[PDB]
Amino acid sequence: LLRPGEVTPGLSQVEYALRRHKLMSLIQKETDQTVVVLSNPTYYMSNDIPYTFHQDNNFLYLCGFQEPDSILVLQSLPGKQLPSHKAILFVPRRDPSRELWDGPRSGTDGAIALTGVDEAYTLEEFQHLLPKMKAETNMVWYDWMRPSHAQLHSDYMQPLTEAKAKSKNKVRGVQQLIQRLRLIKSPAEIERMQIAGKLTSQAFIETMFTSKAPVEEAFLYAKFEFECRARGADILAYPPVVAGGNRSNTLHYVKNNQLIKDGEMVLLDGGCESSCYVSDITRTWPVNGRFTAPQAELYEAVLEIQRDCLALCFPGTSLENIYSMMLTLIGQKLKDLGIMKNIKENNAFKAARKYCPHHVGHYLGMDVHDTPDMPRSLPLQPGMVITIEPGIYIPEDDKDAPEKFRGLGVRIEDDVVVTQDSPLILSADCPKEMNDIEQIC
Amino acid sequence: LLRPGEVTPGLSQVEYALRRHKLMSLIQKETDQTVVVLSNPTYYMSNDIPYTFHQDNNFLYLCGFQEPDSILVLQSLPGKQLPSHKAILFVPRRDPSRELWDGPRSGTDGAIALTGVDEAYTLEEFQHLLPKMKAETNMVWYDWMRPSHAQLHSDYMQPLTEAKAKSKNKVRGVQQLIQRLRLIKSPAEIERMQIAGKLTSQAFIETMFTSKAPVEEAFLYAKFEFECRARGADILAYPPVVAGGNRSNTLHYVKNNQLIKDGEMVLLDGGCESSCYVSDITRTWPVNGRFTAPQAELYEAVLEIQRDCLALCFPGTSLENIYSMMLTLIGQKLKDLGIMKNIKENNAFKAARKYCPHHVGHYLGMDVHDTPDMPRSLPLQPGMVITIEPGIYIPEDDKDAPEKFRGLGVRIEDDVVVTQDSPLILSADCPKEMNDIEQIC
Ligand SMILES: N[C@H](Cc1ccccc1)[C@H](O)C(=O)O
Ligand SMILES: N[C@H](Cc1ccccc1)[C@H](O)C(=O)O
Ligand SMILES: [Mn+2]
Ligand SMILES: [Mn+2]
Ligand SMILES: [Mn+2]
Ligand SMILES: [Mn+2]
Repeated sequence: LLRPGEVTPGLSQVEYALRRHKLMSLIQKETDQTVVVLSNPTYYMSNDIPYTFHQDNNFLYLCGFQEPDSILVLQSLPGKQLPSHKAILFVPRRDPSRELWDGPRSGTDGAIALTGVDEAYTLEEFQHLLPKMKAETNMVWYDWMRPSHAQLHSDYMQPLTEAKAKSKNKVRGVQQLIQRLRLIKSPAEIERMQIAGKLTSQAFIETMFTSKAPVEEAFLYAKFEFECRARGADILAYPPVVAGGNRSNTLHYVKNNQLIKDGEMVLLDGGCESSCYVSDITRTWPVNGRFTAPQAELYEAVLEIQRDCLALCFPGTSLENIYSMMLTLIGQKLKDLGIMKNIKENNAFKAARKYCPHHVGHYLGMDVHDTPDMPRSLPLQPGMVITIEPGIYIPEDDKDAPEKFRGLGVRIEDDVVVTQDSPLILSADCPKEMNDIEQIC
Repeated sequence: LLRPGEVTPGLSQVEYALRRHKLMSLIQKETDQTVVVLSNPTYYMSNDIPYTFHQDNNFLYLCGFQEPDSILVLQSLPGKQLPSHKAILFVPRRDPSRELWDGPRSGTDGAIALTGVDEAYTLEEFQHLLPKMKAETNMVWYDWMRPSHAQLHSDYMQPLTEAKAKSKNKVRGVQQLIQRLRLIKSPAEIERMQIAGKLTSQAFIETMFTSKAPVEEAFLYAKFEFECRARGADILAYPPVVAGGNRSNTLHYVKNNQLIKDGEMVLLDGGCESSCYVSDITRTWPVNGRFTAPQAELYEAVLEIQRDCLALCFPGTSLENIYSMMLTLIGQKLKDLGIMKNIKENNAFKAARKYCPHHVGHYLGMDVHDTPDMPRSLPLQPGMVITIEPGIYIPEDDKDAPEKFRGLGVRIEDDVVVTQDSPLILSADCPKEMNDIEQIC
């Protein structure tokens, strides 16, 4: 739960206020200014059946408020330069006839008390801001292209956006500025990510421990998800990959419903969300507990590639540089393994991209593919968090590879915090040396 | 998992052909005729992360094909009356560069071999049907208002639909005719629903068996879902309700993230999908294994109401009649329990609706709220499947109820097949008598 002063676990009112300050500092670099960020709605599986609520992550990042159908406004102060501003929440009025179904919601006074924003009003009072926002002298920052909340957009912001679009001061997108902030984690955010990584690591360990041969993919999925949730994870962070044998070579395999035979490996990519931050981990292991000789050759190859790429996660290198290194190292291993017979086959990285068709990694945070418009060519800085997830995939019908490798796929994925010196591996507790894996099984 | 001749487990090629025959017979009762049903797409959590595929249920009902981005067409035959027709599947051409990611897909010959439709072609050949379908002499049956697949609709059927909308022969909806068929289950469908009900009943039993106090809602959720999936359930059928203590009175409680204390009950509404059909079961029990005296009084009242309503599930009665009975019986129990002090309080069922604000039940089948446009005033017929789910809910702040009942909510929900005589309770294996519950906990 929450320590005094916390809005969400580990994250204080002042930390949220400092995020808002930094956003208004970014806007100042770009008369009156207004930022509008919508919350998520409640989504429905069918007309009378709701899904569990998940907040919009940009809304959540800036104020920590975990209820639907709300609007955050940051407004410049008359006679003061940015980054001075006030933060205002607009929330639904209390409605007992709806709380019977959906549960209690915050008052305006409750929203202020929890979050520490300056002011709060009901949604119906948002209209009083719109005349001033409509003026050609008012710069409005709002993500109108793909609104987070279709009805809030339609009712409260689409007329404003269309009115300003025919003016000299059009609405400007803001989510790309929020991404710049989410790119650099605070110590408190790193601690949240560490907790998620340790919890997920334990879920992997228990799933390896109960591995047997043969075993259903659906059972390993069920066990993994049970262990995450029983350990306090709120949700899984993405649909897991639980891909056995040759299905490990299907890169977006999520159906997880086939039997894994004795002598096959499972590729299990699984992560969870805890206190608003995620993990994203992949391990490959033999379900009977013992690597075969070709499985061990291939696995150790990927582990050595991953080791070398993890050592590059220091300030100044970029994900793009690390991807270049990965493809170079994959080419070396394909030669060593006898998969690549002629060195020229990795011209333009052709062989390496054939055997690892995906990138080396991505930014990680409140989302799995965190801040996706931030370039992978950016130099890494302390506080950025990335994955490193090389793999090598040899389809069973790949007659250009040695027969002993056909039908084997391996990926090893860890989550990494860049620091001033050595990277912090959030997923360090999750075994990946072959001897450690065989000991657990 | 398929016997020879089966398209999906338990459902033969000829059973699917007979559903198509019956649909064309319904259309005959309403020159050439064409029925178009789109499949579902692959949905994405974010740009590069797919969810597990689930077929559109109307498409699935009519042909059993479990792959995305496809179109089913039923076409009248020249010079022959309905219900004679041909069934055609249009499927994506195979594409190795996409199969690397999503896995193998069926050929046209594969789709025909699996399903038993008459013909199959790739999507690029769908265009050859459109000139004849656009003709004013061609009646087209197609659900355009909320398309199952936005992109297939935009690319393949929206131009046709708009052209006919500007003609004397507009496109006619068809999903309401499919609902009329899905309303009456075949013996093979009833067997699938029985399997889903037994599996779910076992997951409840396991969750009761390890119940303890205190216990986290999230843990009971994790345990229930594990037990369903471990037994082969494909997915949960809806977000479960795992609501302890006074939260049992929040009717759409799905957050499932609070502690249930010693002396409190849990209301657990959970169901799964197995071989394309769902269950929908609610049980309420004390997490410490022993009903208190007021919990027992309230629980036995709801059980008695439910027993009486289940006994009304015979041909000729309607869901609306059973709802009327439920409200009448609730009024009797509120009086007996001392919640309702004056008999006139159930004038217009006012008190009963206060204490049970939801309906007695709904149709059940491939969907949880199955065939939702079929009237609840229809007389029940053999083969219809419904739920019966009365409850009584006493908020902790309800000062008009005796103090001993405040903060208690009870619902008991079973799934029922109407037969020529007495109903078949699909969920009969799931204990609900108080003695049976206490023995299992
Ligand atoms: N687990 C993630 C996302 C994912 C992709 C496809 C299926 C399931 C999850 C993977 O590491 C990635 O960064 O692409
Ligand atoms: N379990 C279902 C659907 C459901 C509703 C609300 C939350 C979760 C599930 C419930 O019996 C009903 O028929 O309404
Ligand atoms: Mn991953
Ligand atoms: Mn990843
Ligand atoms: Mn239910
Ligand atoms: Mn129900």
